[PDB]
Parts: sequence; C-alpha cells; structure tokens
Amino acid sequence: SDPVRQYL
Amino acid sequence: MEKTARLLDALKYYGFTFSTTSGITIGIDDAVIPEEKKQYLEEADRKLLQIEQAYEMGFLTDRERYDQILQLWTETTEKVTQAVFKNFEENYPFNPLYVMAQSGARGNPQQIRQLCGLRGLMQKPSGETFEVPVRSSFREGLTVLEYFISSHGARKGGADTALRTADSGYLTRKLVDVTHEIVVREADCGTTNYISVPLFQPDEVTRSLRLRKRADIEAGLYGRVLAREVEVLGVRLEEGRYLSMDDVHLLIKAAEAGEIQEVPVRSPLTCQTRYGVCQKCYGYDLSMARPVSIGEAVGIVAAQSIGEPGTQLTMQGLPRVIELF
Amino acid sequence: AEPGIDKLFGMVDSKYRLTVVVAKRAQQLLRHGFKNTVLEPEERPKMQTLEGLFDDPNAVTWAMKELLTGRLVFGENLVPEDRLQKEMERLYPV
Amino acid sequence: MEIKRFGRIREVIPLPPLTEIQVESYRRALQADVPPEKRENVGIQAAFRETFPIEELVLDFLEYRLGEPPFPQDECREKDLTYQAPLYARLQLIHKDTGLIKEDEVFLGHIPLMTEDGSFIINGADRVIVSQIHRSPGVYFTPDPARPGRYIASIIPLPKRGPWIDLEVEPNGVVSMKVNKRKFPLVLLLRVLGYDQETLARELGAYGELVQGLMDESVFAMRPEEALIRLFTLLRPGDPPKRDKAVAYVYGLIADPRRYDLGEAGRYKAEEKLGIRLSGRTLARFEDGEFKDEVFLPTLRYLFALTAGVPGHEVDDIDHLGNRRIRTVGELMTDQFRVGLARLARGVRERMLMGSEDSLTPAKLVNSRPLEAAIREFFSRSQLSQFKDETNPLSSLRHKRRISALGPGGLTRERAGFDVRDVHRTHYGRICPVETPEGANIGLITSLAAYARVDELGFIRTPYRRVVGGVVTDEVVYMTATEEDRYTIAQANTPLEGNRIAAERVVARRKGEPVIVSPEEVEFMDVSPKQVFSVNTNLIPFLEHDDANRALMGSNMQTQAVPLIRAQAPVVMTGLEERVVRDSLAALYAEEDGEVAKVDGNRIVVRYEDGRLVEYPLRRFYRSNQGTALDQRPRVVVGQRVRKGDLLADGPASENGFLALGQNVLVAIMPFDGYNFEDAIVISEELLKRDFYTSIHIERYEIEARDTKLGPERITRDIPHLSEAALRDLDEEGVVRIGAEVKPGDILVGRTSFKGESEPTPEERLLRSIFGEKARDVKDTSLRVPPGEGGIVVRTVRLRRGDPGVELKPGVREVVRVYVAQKRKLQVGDKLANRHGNKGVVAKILPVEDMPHLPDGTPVDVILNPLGVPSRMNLGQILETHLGLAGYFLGQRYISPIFDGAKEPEIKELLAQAFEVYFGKRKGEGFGVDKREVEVLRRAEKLGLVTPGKTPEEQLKELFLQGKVVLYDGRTGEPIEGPIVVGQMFIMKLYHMVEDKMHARSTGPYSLITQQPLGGKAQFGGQRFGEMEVWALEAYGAAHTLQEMLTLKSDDIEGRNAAYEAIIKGEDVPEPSVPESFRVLVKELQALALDVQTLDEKDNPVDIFEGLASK
Amino acid sequence: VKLHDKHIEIVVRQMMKYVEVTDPGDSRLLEGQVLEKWDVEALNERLIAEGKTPVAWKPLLMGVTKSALSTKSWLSAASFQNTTHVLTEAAIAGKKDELIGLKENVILGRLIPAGTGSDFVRFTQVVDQKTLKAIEEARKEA
Amino acid sequence: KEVRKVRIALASPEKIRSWSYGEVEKPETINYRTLKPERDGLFDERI
Amino acid sequence: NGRRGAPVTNPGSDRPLRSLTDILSGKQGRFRQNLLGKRVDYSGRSVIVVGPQLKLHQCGLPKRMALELFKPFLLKKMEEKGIAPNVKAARRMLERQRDIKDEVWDALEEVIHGKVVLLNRAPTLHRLGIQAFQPVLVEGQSIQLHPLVCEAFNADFDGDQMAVHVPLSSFAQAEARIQMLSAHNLLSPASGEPLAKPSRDIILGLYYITQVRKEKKGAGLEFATPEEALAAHERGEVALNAP
DNA sequence: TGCATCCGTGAGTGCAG
DNA sequence: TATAATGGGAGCTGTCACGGATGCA
Ligand SMILES: Nc1ccn([C@@H]2O[C@H](COP(=O)(O)OP(=O)(O)OP(=O)(O)O)C[C@H]2O)c(=O)n1
Ligand SMILES: [Mg+2]
Ligand SMILES: [Mg+2]
Ligand SMILES: [Zn+2]
Repeated sequence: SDPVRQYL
Repeated sequence: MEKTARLLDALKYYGFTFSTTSGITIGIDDAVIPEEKKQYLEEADRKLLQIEQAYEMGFLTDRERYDQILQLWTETTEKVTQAVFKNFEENYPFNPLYVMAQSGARGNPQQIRQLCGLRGLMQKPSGETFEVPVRSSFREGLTVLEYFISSHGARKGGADTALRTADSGYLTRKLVDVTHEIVVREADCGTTNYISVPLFQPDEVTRSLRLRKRADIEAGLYGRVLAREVEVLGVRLEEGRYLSMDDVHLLIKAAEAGEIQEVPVRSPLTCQTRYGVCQKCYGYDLSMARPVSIGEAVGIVAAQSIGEPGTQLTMQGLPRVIELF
Repeated sequence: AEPGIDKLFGMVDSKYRLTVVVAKRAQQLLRHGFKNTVLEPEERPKMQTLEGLFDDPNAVTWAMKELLTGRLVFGENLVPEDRLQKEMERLYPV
Repeated sequence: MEIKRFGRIREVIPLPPLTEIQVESYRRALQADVPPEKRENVGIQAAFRETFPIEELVLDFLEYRLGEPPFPQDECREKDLTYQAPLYARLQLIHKDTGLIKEDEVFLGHIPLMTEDGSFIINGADRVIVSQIHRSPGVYFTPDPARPGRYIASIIPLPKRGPWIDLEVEPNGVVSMKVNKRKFPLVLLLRVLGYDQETLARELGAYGELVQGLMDESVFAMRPEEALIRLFTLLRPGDPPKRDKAVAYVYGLIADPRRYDLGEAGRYKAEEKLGIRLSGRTLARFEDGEFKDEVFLPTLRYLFALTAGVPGHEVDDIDHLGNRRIRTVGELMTDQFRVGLARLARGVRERMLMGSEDSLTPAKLVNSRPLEAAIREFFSRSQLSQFKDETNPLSSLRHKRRISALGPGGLTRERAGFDVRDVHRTHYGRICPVETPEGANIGLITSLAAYARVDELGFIRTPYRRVVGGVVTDEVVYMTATEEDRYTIAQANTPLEGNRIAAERVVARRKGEPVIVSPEEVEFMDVSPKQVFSVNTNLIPFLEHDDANRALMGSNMQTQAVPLIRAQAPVVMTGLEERVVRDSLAALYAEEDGEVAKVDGNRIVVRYEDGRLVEYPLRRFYRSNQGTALDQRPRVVVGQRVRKGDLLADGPASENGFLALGQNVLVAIMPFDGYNFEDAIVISEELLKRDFYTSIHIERYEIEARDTKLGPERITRDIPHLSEAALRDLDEEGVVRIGAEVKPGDILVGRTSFKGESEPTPEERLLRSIFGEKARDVKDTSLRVPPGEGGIVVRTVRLRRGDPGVELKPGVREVVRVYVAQKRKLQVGDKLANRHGNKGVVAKILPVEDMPHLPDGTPVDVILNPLGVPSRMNLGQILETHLGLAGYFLGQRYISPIFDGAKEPEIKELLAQAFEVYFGKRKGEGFGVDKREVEVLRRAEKLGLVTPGKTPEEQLKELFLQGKVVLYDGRTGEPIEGPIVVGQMFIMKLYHMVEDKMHARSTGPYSLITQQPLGGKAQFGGQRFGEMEVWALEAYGAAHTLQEMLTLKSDDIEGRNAAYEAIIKGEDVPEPSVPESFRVLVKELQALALDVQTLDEKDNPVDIFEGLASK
Repeated sequence: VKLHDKHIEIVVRQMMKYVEVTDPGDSRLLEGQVLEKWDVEALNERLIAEGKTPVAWKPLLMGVTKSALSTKSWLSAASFQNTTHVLTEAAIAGKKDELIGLKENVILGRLIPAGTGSDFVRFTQVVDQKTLKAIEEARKEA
Repeated sequence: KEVRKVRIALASPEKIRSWSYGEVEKPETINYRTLKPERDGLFDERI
Repeated sequence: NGRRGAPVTNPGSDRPLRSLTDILSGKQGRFRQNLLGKRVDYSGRSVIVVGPQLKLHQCGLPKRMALELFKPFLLKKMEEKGIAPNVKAARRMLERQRDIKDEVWDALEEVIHGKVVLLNRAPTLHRLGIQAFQPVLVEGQSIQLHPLVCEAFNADFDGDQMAVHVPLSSFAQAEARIQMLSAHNLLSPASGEPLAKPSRDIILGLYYITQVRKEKKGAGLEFATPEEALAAHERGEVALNAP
C-alpha cells in the first residue's frame, strides 16, 4: 500500500 | 397578446393610483384580538386539567396524555383563527389585514392569526411539539420564554431551506441532462397509440369511483389532442382536436352526468418520433394556449417546469419526488 | 408587445419560422441600404431624433412591418442561393 | 431632550466587558506582564514546557520574555507591517556525558500583539480571531444506530493531540476497540497494562452477561510485555516488533503526554463523569518499568453497566453546551505555537546528532524560522483569521464576539448536519438564538449571549440570581449548562415586592423545559431578558412583537450600517446604545476628574486634578477596512468641568455617546403609486437637502515602481502623447495634488515603463516617419481611476527606497499610495433598513411638494408600503412609529427595554399628551377643523375607527391614539381617503450602494488558458452566462442568441475580434467559428492519450486547428 | 403547484428509454445486454426483414441519473457526471458522437437543433415579389 | 468541410508520437536570467 | 493525481496538485465551467428598482451602463454624425469622463432605437429568469424593472440585482423581440396559467374600489313604499347601504 | 445463491472574493 | 573523495445516500 514501507 | 399587454399596463396603472389614495395602512390597532379568544383560552385550561386528571389519577399514560394535550390545542387554534376572520368580515370588513389577505395582496390566515390571536404550538429541536403553546399574540407580545421556544422552529427551517435548495438544484440538473435532447422534431408521428386519462379516482373511503379534483383533471387534459372521437352532451369532440380550457370544463360536466369516465389523449408517453416528440402527442405551447410550434425544446421546458417549484416543497416533501424520479 | 404580433404568428406554421424569415429579411436590408424595401415612404418606420424625424435604423422593426404588408414570400426551396445573392446586388447595389 | 424609561426589572449586574473573550484570553496566553518567576503553565508557557527538554546532549528551557513593539499600532497600520513583539527565550545546553553548560537567550522572532479593542494588525490590516466551537475533550457514550440495545463509547482528546477511540461491543459478546480505523479485541490491550483475569471480575463481577464474555485466554496465556508485541503486530502490518519499538509506538499514542493531550477540560469532564480522579491529561502511564492504566478500565466500567440497565449511566447529548466548548483566540494561537516549537525541535536534535558534539551552543542549535512561519501562517491564512469588520463600531464589536463551528479542527461544510445547527435547549443565555446568518452557514456561525462568559475550561456560562426561601438574593453565579440542569430557574420578570416573589405561580424551567411552579420550589432567577440574546439583537426595541425570522435580519443589518455624517441615535432605544459605544472603544472619554484646557478639530487636552496635562489626539478621517470613514469629533469646550468617565469626543455612528447607526425620519405608511412595490422605498428630496443619509467613503489606490530587465519604472510627470490638460492636477513628480477632483479616466500617478521586443514594427516606425516624431522608448503605464469611481484627493504616501526608514519587497524602487474621498448623498438604488427586518432600495425621490404631508404643512420623510408588514410579522416596527409620533411632538426620546419595555396603554397615554400639542396649538391660532378632515372622518367612521356622534377634536383624538393622522396628497391637496399611520422611525443606510455595484463591459481582459473574459468589477469582468442561463436561452429556442454567448461574446477569438470590427464599421456581425475553449478541451484529452476527432458527414477528419498542428 | 402532466411524462418517457435482452434470436446481441428500446425495435425490423429470429427483449426502468449517463452521446454524458468512467468507456469503443441533442452542440458551440436552429425552419427564404418576379423571368428562356 | 460528428478513441503510442514535435528531454522551464525558455525543456520553442 | 494512494502535494502545503482529470471534471472542471457556460462580453450588472411608469415591454437602463454595453455602436454613430472624426478618436473621448459631451447621449439614444436587451435575475429557474426589454435610458445607477415581471424573476427590491446582455446580430435581436420579449410571454409554460398578472399593490388597489359597503344601521327594516324609505334615511334612522 | 460490506461518486445559481 | 556510520514518520477524525463489485455462511 505505502510505497516506502514497501522498499523498506 | 398585444391587447392583454395593454390590458395589463391598464390594470397596472389604475390599481396603483387607487392603492395610494385608498388610505390603506397598518397601525397596531388593526390587529384585532377577537374577544372570542379568552372564552376559548379558558375553555382549554379546564379541559387541559380535564386530562391532567385522567392521568393525575393514573387513569392513562403520558404517551396518552401528550397525544391528547396537543389535539386540544390545534383545534383550539382553528377556533380562534376563525373568530379572527368572522370578527373581521362581520364588523371591520375594510381592516387592512383583512383586505390584504382576502384579496391575495399579502398575508394568509395563519400568519394573520399570529398577529391577532395566538402564535400556537411550537416545535422542539427533535421534531416533537411542545405541549405548552405560546398563547401570546404578536400584537400582545411574547414572554422571553415564549420567544426562545419559538426559536428552534425558525432555525430548523432556516437549515431546511439551505440544505433542501441543494437538492432541488441538483434534481433540476439531472432532469435537464435526461431530457435536453427532446425537441419537437415533426408534425405527426402517425402513432395509433394513446393514453386514457381517468376522470374518476377509485376510492377506499367508499372504494367507489369519485370524480377527481378539477385542477388535477385540468392538468391531465388541458391542451391535449384527442386520439379518438368523443360524443358527450350532444357535442362532438373530434379526433385531432386540441382540448381548449372549455373543452375541458365540458368533459368534467359530461363526466358528472355519467357519459364519460376517461378521455383518450395523445401523450408523449407514446410518441414514436425518434429523439423528440411530434406536435399532436405534445399539445399546446401552454405559454401560448395554442398548438406547439415544431422546434420547441420541450424537454428543457419540462425540466425547468418541474425543478423550479422545489424550494418551496416542505415535508414526504421534495424527497419523495426524488425517490420517484 | 410587438405591433401586430398575433397576426405574425398566424402566417407561419411555427413561431420560430417567423423569427428566421424576419432576421433574414432584416439583414437583406442592412447590407443593401433598404433599396429593396417593399414599403412606401409613408409606411417607412421613422425614429425621432432631436433635430427631426428620420428613417428607423432598426432593420428588424422594418422587416416586421414589411412582413405584414404581404409584399414578401416565405418558404423553403424557392431559389438557388447564389442567384438571389446577386440578382439583388444587381437590382440594388452595395 | 428628555429621555423616558420604561420597565420594572432591576438588573442586578451590568453587561460584562464585551471584548473580554478576546482580550482576557490572549493576555492569559502571553503573560507578558507576569514576572517569569510568577508565570503559570498555561498557553505560551505551557507549550515551552511541553516541547522541552530536547533529548539525545540535552537542551533545556529556562524562561521566555517579550519586548515592546518595534513600531506603534498606527505606524504598522500605515507601513503594511505587523503589530508584534520580539520573542527571546533563554536556554541552557548541557552535555549528556561531560557536564557541558552553555546558556544563551536566542531570538525566536516576533509574536503579533492584540490592541486594546481586542483585534490584530497583520501586514497593516486589522483582523479578528473568531472563537471556534467544537466538541470537548472527554469520554462519551452514544447508542449504536444499528443495534437498538448496544452503545458505542468514544474517547476524544483535544484536536490533533491524540486519536479517537471507540469501544463498540460487537455481536460476538467480547468487546472491541477502534484506532486509526483498526478494530481488535479489547482484552489484548488490558493485558498490556498488567491486568489479571480475576481483577476483572474482581472489578466488574456483576454482568455475567459480558463481564464473563470479555474474557478470552487465547490472550491471557501471556505476560504483559507479551501481548504488548501481540498488538504492535495488529497496528503495523510490516514493522518488526522489537520490544524497544513496540513500547515506543503505543506509548507515543496512549501515554506520551507529548502527542496525546486530553484537554485540561477533558480531564475534569471524564473525571466527574467516570467518578475517578486523574493524575494527568493522559490515558495511560509509564511508571516503574511498565504501563499503569488510568482511563480504559473506568470507561470500560460505565459502558458495560449501561448495556444492562444500571442507574446513573446515561447516554450523552453531544450538542449540549456542557459537552461543547469554545477555543478562544489565546488557545487557538497557542496550538499553532505548539506546532512551531515542535518543528524547531525536529531540527535541533538533527543538528545535535550531526556537526560537532562538543563545540555547540543554544545560539546555533536553534533555527527560529519554523516557529516564525507557523505563527505567520495562523494569522495570515487561517480560516479563523478574518479581515476585521469595522464598517461601524458595532460590526467590529460583533465580530470579536462571533463563534464559528467551522475551521481547522472543526467541521467542513459537508460535515455539518442539522444537530450542529439547531438551537440547543442549553443555548439559553449563552449563544444568541437570533443572530446567525441566513444561508449555508446558518447555525454554525453564531454570537455570544450578552451576559455570557467563557470560563477557564472553555465552556460558556450565564448568570442567575439565587432565590432562597422565596426572597431573591443579589448574589449572582455563573453556571455551565450542566449545573444549570440541576435547578428550577424562574423567569426574569416574575413579579416581586422588594425582593420577594409576589406571584403564586412562577414561570420557570427545569432542564430547559417550561414549568409552572410555586415560589417555594424556585432556586434561581434569570438576571435579565437581555441575557438570552446577542448584543445586536438587544438593540432591537419591541423585539417581542417581531417574528424571529426578521429579528434576525434586523440583527445582522445593523452591522452593515454606514457611518453617517449627521448620524443620530434612535428616538426609541433599548438601553444598551451607550455601553456599545463604550466597549466599541471608538468614542473617547475622561480618565479622571479635571478640566478642559484646549479643544480643537485635531486634539483635546485636559488638565487633571492630578496636575497632569494629558493630551488625547483625535483620529480624524481614518479609512476603515470597508472604506467607511472612521472619524472622531469633539464634544466638550474649553473650560468644561468634567467628572470622571464623561465623554470628550464622539466616535463614528455615535451622537453624544449613543450608538447612531442611522437617522430618525418622519415615516408615512401607505402605498405610493408603485414606487412602494415589493419592498421598494420612496423618499423625500428634503432628505438629501438637509444632508440626511450621507456618508464619507475612501478608496486606497496603490502603485509600485519596479526594476525591470528592460529598464526601471519611473514615477514621473513626463508621460508621452499626453496633453497639459491631462496633467494639470499633477505635481512635478507625477502625484495628483492633495485636494483635487479626480473622475474616471484621470491620471492619479504618472508612470513610465520601457517598451519590449515590439519596439516599433514597420507599420508603426513608418507612420511616425511621416509625423517627424521618432519612436519614443517609454510608455504611459500611469495609474488612472477605474470606471464609476472618483473623489477628492485627500492624501498621498510616497515610499521610495534610498530614503530613510524604508525598504520594500525585492526589485521595487518606489511605491505610491493616494487616498481618495467621496461624500455620498443617498441616491436611487441605495439600500435602507430598520431594526425590524424591514429592508428596501430607495426607488424614487419626490420633491417636497409631492410628499404626503399633514395639515399643519409638514411633509413626511419616508413612505414605507404596508404590504411589507403582514407577511413578515415584524409588528415592532409599528409600535416604534406610534411612540415615535408622540416623541416627535413632545420632543422626547424613549428607552423601551426588550421584553420589559413600553406597553400599549403606557404609550397611548403618551400619544394623547402629544395630541394636545399637535392640534390644540391650532384651535387657538385662529383655525378650527378643516373641511377635508371631515370627509376623512366620515370615512374613518364607516371603517369603525372613531365613535359616531363626537366632535371633530374628539374623533381626531381617537385616530391619533391609534397612531393615525389625516394626510393630504401634496399632488392634489385632497386628503388620503383614509387616516394613515405617520410616525418617527429609526432607519439606517446599508453598505450596499449602487455606486459600488453598477458595472458593465463591452469587451475587456481575458483569461490565460480559456480566452474567456475575466470576472468581477475590479477586473472589468464579464458576466457569467452559466448552465442555468444557457438552459433559459435553450428553452426559448434562441439558437443564434445562445451561439453568440458561446462564441462571439466569450472566446471565439476570430469572430469576436471579427465582430468588434463589424460594429465599429457598421456591418452585421460575422457568423462564428469554433470557441477557442473547445480546442483546449481536445488538447487536454490528447494529453490524456485520448484522440478526439472532428469528423464531417462522410467520416473524414476536420482540422479545427487549420493546419497549425499538422506537420 | 399546478403543473401539467405532459412535463413529468416527457421525463418518465426517458426513464423508460432502455431495454434488456433475453434471447438474441439471430443477432450479435447477448442475453443481459442493455440497449435503447429504439435500437432493438429498429433491427428487429431488419430481422423480420431477412426473416430470421427476432431479439427477445424486456422493458427496463432506469432512474434519471443512470438514464442520462447511458445516453448515446458521450459528449452529453461526459459533461454530466462520472466523467472518467464515461470517457474511458467511450474511447475504448471509439464512440463517435452524432451531435443529435443540445449539450453536444453547446460544447462545440454550434447552432443548437431547436427553435431558430431547427432544421424544420432554418432553411426558409424570404424574397420581395419585385425581386422574385425579377429573377424568374430571365431564367424562363436559355 | 463541415463538422458533423466527434470521434473519441485510444492513442496508439505511435500516434502520440505522430502528434509530437519534440521529446521533452530536460525538466527545465525557463532560464533563471534570460527568462526565456531553456532548450529541450517544457517551453522550448524549437518544439 | 489523488486517484491512487497519496496525492502529490507541493512542498509547504497540503494542496493536491491539479491533475489533468481534476482539470477536466467536477463543478469547476472544463466542461461545466467553460463549455456548458462561459462568462460573456457586452453584459453588465446593477441593482434593480421598480419603475411603475414602465410599459410592459420596457426597463430602466442607466445611461452609463448603456454607453459601455453599446460602446462599439456608439463609436460608429459618433462618426456617422460627426461628434468625432473617426472611431479611434471617438473612443478616446469616452475614456475620461470629463470629455463626454452632451451630444454623445443623443447619439446613443439614436443607437439603441428599437433593439432590446436581456435581463437575468439571480436563479434562472425557468426560461424567465431571462426576458427581453426595450431599454429607455435614465440617469442614476439602478436598473428599472417592470412590476408585472417581478413574479417570474422572483424579484423584489430588498436589494436584488440583475444582469444585462446586449444581443448583437440581427438574428439575436430578432430572437429577443419575437420570442423572449416580456409582453409575448404572458402565460406560464408549466401550467399554462397567466404569469404576468396583478399582484401586491395592483390587486389591493382594485379590490378597494370594487368592494361594496354593507352597513348595519337600518338592519333590514320593512318599508312598503320608496317614498318613505328615503324619508327614513333622511331621518337618519337607516344607513345608506343597509339591506 | 442470497446478502453483508467496501470503495467511489455525487451533493443549486449568480455576485462580492 | 577514505574513522564510522546500514528499515520512515505522521496519521485526523461530528455527512450521506446510491450504485456497483467483492467476500462469505
Ligand atoms: N441562497 C439563495 C438565497 C436567495 N435566493 C433568491 O432570493 C430569494 C429569496 O428572497 P425571500 O424573501 O426569502 O423570498 P420571497 O418570496 O421574496 O419572500 P416574501 O414572500 O415574503 O416576499 C429566493 C431566491 O430567488 C436564492 O436564489 N438563493
Ligand atoms: Mg429579494
Ligand atoms: Mg420578498
Ligand atoms: Zn407523436
């Protein structure tokens, strides 16, 4: 959903 | 039109000069508190504790009491509103409130009642009515408490007109988007199909047929085009005829006689013109009390004709219209 | 109201066909200097300037009075468009 | 003249200071006058103690201070600055490891100060911070709208200081918990706090219903710190649940009193609600290693016992005024302050853990600007920072007392239902029920009751006298709506002997319901009728004869009353007209006893008994936000011996110290030949003659001279191609001369600007080659006057740079402002109104010879048509005239208190005493009755106004007592066939004058992308022909007229340019091409990868770009 | 509120403008597919013409909102409401708007097909008899 | 010729390129000194 | 933008950027705010004010509104007489208010002869928020509305304002005079009833003069002979209108 | 298969601003 | 251009009603 927690 | 226009400036001119020399005014002394009032006010309290006792003696409930406390006070309001107008027409028939309301120049019985009699039962914020009515008149003057109680109602109507408007407006825009392409594109689509306007409404009171209200029949019939011959009270109304306002009043009379129950009429529910309607299935250009000119954007007219009233529709109210459209 | 409107609506089959005939004729006159008018100098619409009476400039006032005279023909497919737009620039030049 | 008062109510306390909500609140947030030692942790201070100290190296907070302002209020007003104070804050940095101590006092920027009348100057423009109403911090219970017998519980903190949490008990028996819209079983949480299965029944132990249902040991099979990680899973799908980060999350959501603050109010509310004291404004604690709950179990207690039947577990009326509360200005600005401090700390720790951990100071570890911009922001673009309403001194005072339910932290328009807008039973004596706006904002913006005040917790409360036994004390006490509901409170006007309750029935409310009750049962009494209504509403005489819906317009239109040069206070008043001028801080008074030394159009100096020579100077002809001359005039003469508190100068709309929003005029109430139609008003030319309804107005006209890439802009008197006529009123520099007459077209300031890459084209170079004048390189960019404006140059400000004092936005050399005055007589189109909701537009001005007049030759001033009254039901205006008749012949004014004023006998008595003056004067001056007065009386008798068989004087007497008099049409001398109502009425000029509103355009500016004409008078607009108008033209079948509005008149640039050549040339207008705005539509769909194609009938494209986009 | 039935009818008639298929007979249509009642009655002629089976259909009652969004003209429908849903679906089908109704021509800015703009009246000519007779005489002989 | 319909349909990438006059290579607007458009950017006039 | 996930805001505010679909759609979208209706040239606004002297087909247009709204036409006529040498100098006369000479107004009066303007009032609920009028010039700012048309517009004079629109082509002029002129639009298109019709003062004036007194003095006596009835009334015992 | 349940889309006009 | 440094940070709250597409006993 949240494209930063994804990459994190 | 030309003459009615001149006729109209004419009524404009004289009606205006007369209005001023006539001597019409408003002084506090024109709000005639009829004296029948305190009879009815006294007559109420006794019957009020006439019910505060069939409960004081635990004879029946609060849901029972309230139910009947407020039927008392509403038919009381009726009484004094009457005595206001009886007292006017019998004694001071040239009083300015009476004149103004009676002609249709302003005012109506329920406002005028609140100048002269009592204000009445007021609303509580919820939607329930106060069992205490404000008995003060506007001539007499309200108690601060009466003034406050009376405040909820007005605000709850202020909010009403403000939200509601949004819906009337929105509703109108839908109506235009769904009818706009509808124009009067040809003279006759040759359809052999029609609709039968009833002059009778099948009751459940007698659950027999009773005649329908005149204005309602005028609105199903005025300016239509008969799709079949009709012969009533020796008159012959022919296929193709645009029912004039008199053709209408006639058929109501033929129906009061028993010669007719429903009139076959060329409706646009049955026009077969593509993308529009034809002349016959439409009828008059009501704006001109004559058959409609090919080219009239009827669909847009329709929409403006249905939307413009709702502002202005107080509940169901306008909701029910929307739930239907 | 417009002088003699109820009879205008009587000539046409639909009120909007009057409007188009009027507005068309109205402009035949504006470009041509009225010379094609089918009025006589007493029927001429006249306005009143501060100096004195003068021919009405409003080509529509004209067109409508003209229509009442009967001295005009209305209908569809009566001429080639370009045979008119010069036979008239011939009979009454710009 | 003499002033008769009516009314039997002895009002114990006065109206309180009517700006207190604005002044008390701010000063209580600054404390700029409290010795720092003695300050108190609320407001500006409290924010400091919240954000500090900054944590790993540790930076701590000592104290703050405030300096006086760089410039005084007026100075900032003129120079478009802000009236602010410097904010210094003394800080000590200490090193987490060594003992480092540095200590500086670092400048944080300027805080904007509040003037005496309780407003603000922000970029040199007075503004007001409207209090905000919102639900109040606390815990509430409310029935579930789905399942009739189950109830949600809600936990609400101050806005943006915590999350909302709901406790709906699901249809599976065990209780739920919502946070950031995530549901999960409650027990998991109670575990984390250290809870044991038994200490639950040990505390609930009643409701085997669900006390026993809430328990589910799939969860109990864990220690506290176990479920603690159990839950972090439930709110962070993806974050690794390390026990240093899961404690960090919940703590930072439920116990960290640094982003979770229940109100200070919220503590007390849920405190007394749940019957438990509270350590801090915080749900949970972190004490001795783990979590120690404070609120969740108490809340849990209530909810359950409600869902069975328990006593004292009521739902809550969330619209009650014990559960709604007010964010006054001080609070609202501190919130923004707690947000600058918050950002500033994000940036210190950033430079704490990078840059040098030992050679650092408070000075360079703080960048103030994040604070600066948060303040600047709240004051320059908030929805609660409003351009001040200083139309007249009341409009400014009413503003400061306004209440918005809207705004950041409140409701969006769409959020607003009914219940927020309804009048609440508890508004009684707190929020006026009349003064609200008609339209969308109805019931969101409201006004502060006149006697009401907001307490330290932010609740409105209202005073009531205590009645004990049956006798009424003078001890007044202010109650929140909650304690109010405890008592039986009798009405303001219950009749007394001395201080005992005479009546045997008393008219009282319990919990706002109206009850009839004996004086033994009565505990308190209203203070005054004035305590239920707005300030404006309280200015309305005979309010109790006016329907509510037009008392409301009467209230609001006041604030729109234009200050009149001959303004006068109403001949009928309510007894507040004086205070209002007082607190309006616009009139000018005497500080102590003394004597008047000098007096002058410009200043007033007074020698005091204290030997001081105080010199008050006079704000003479100041322009207000709305253009309405704010002018102070002196009301004492040299030597006048003045006690303390007496008047020295009249403000605007003040006449010897009474609020003068309009003028008293002789009013006749009758149709008048059409010019009365549908609320239009007819007036006597005599009103312009004696300069009634005339008002001074000023418009500022600014211009800037700026540095360009093509040259500088010059403010000159040297403007090419312009005739000495066109310059005769300009000084050598290019400024109009103070004291001139400027009208449309006139240059006020010459300005020159350099010509671009259109330096003359061939067509133009050649044309000048003929005229022996070669291309000039500068341009006339002067500032002219716009259409429909003009006046008398009153003043000019010239700010250059290179001069002292001054420095302007980058790239501007000099700016010039020129203020222009206009005297405005009343005129056909201006709008008039009276305090009863009667409003109309002056439709005709007759010469005095046509005005109706009375037999003794006097002509009426105003003719108001009676058709206005009946349907509007605002009878009070009728009384206002009758008693105004009397006062016009006895030379009297009256004070009729609202709801406690002059009744009908009391005024009919006055109306007789006036009759003798009006007529007896006559029968002695050699004139008897008149022949037309008998013809009228003949008629009046048929009507039934007069008693048949009675002397003319007897009968005229009878009509006079009715407010009615004989009236002669001045066009004929013949009487009005009837007797009319003539009297004296207070009637104001409203801000809505035709001069501000007549506008028209042939052609003008256009819009960048759409090429359609701009909007608004100031842009030289065009008129929006919207969807509904298009429909109109559509319904008529006006095809060509519609097409015109859609092409030639808006954005068919070809045929538009093509037409305005055809008109000027006398040729019919060209048939139109495609609107340039449809093209914009095509290209905007292309830019979405959508291929829109115009096609001829044989289906092959049509280039509506005439090849300009083909290749 | 006196208000002539004919107005409501016109609207209602649009509410009933569409129909649902129930057996495609011998056509490319599909059970459940919705379309204008005109367009199925239209080709059910083309099918009684080539003698094949006719489409079984069924009356559909839509409300006003849906009935406008379902109109043929994607320019009317897009400018109404639900612009992207309207616009995507029309682009996919390469919908070509015939410009039959009013909004369609309002956005293009052409003469609307009503009133003075109605094909029934817009083509009318007006000539004075002293120019109609003028031009009919030369054109009698070649 | 005379517009009589309005077609709307999908843009093939080739077609999008069929429209284009320029690939906007740089995210530059206009030169911070010349105030003229930087080339290969959103206002480049060669495109 | 905004459609999926977070919306792209610029730094230092929370304001979604305006995506191409945002441009296209909504009440402020391109369709509803620029295609189905634009702003327009040759149009003005002002306060309305009742003119009872007006004839049904007329209105009161401030001459200053008139000058601008017809500025092209005035410029030409100003030449076709000679109040200026050419059109461009004619325009510079009317640009500063001092330079306007009296025969400009006689020149305008010439201009608007016969042609009508359009009046619009606030909510155009139906076809008759717009009607057409021959304008007669007037000093002063306010527009003059005819009392008969106030109902259709729902106009009173608590401060209402109205919009003015000059048709331009001979076709638009012919449309307004024939189809949209007030006097031709007397019946409602919704009910077919009349819509221009007496209202507040006008009926009050006629009711008064057409009511009849009913007096109570005589109270219905029985007299056999007129001869004596009069006498009784001359006695003062029986009021003139008693039945 | 029938029915919760979520996601997305609407929510009057013009003028002042 | 070179100590060593290795998974973010702020949610936002009091509308509503309908229509369609999806999940679930
Ligand atoms: N949000 C609003 C507010 C007002 N108006 C216009 O202004 C009119 C409101 O005036 P009212 O006084 O409320 O209505 P009247 O019909 O004039 O009342 P009355 O019978 O007492 O004259 C309605 C409407 O034409 C509007 O369209 N939209
Ligand atoms: Mg109005
Ligand atoms: Mg009204
Ligand atoms: Zn048909």
